[PDB]
Amino acid sequence: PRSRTAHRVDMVRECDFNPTMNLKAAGPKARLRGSGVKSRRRVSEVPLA
Amino acid sequence: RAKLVGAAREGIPNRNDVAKSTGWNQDQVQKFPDNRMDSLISLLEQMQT
Amino acid sequence: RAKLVGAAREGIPNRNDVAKSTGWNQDQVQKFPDNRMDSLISLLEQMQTGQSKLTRLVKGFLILLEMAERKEVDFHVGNHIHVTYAIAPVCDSYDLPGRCYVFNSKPTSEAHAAVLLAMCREYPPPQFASHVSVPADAEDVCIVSQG
Amino acid sequence: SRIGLPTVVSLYDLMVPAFIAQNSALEGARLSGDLSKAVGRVHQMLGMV
Repeated sequence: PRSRTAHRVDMVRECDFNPTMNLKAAGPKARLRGSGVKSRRRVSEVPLA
Repeated sequence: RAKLVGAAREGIPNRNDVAKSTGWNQDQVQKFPDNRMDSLISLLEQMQT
Repeated sequence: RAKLVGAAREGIPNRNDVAKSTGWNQDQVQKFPDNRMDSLISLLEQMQTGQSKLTRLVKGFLILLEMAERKEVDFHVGNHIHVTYAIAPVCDSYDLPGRCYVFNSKPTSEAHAAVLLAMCREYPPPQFASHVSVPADAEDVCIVSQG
Repeated sequence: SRIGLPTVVSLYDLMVPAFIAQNSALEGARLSGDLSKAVGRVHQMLGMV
């Protein structure tokens, strides 16, 4: 098994994408509420959440 | 109720819909400083889930 | 909305249509001096046409990668500010040329009111110009915020 | 002295909210740390062609 040393791989960079529509899903919002108890949204971000 | 949720939330246009749907003081909803608008919209439309 | 435009604009007859359609203060629309009528009619019926902002987002996405791969940048917030949707401030705001309006949905924290603001003026001073020099659109930025 | 994208920021609508939101397809373009530059580096290289 042991022959040569080092080398290895540098993983390539790629973008991310989604299901295409404007409105927010009910599950992801309702389920986000189940963990925390904040009145307004800490971080101050709705879409990125 | 049908007045609150709609299909999806709106930027509260008519304050007469607020008076009948979910509270007292049609006077105290008529006068409401231009500061708690962001709080009230974030309040009312996070009660569905 | 159907209440605002109609087929073509009308000389605003019923003020009850204004209360439901586009703002708060049914009290402050009831009382409104017989002077801002010409301003309000000229305001509301010139909002149907005129909407395009490709270069607005360009300055935001340019500043995105300016502090995305390059590390965090702490900066200040320098702006003028509008208050409401269909009240005296929004009527008084319309006056004067070269005034850009950026609506803040949730102006609770400083983050959103800082990024949209710095995006607008020239190219955020003083953050190393380097590559690009975007033209400053009508300077004197005026954001719309509830808080 | 490029005159690429023309949009003299005429922004009368953001002054007046309560405007019906247009439901359309989303881009969802995620500017990955390294890839975001590379996309532009291909465009300028395509621009030469």
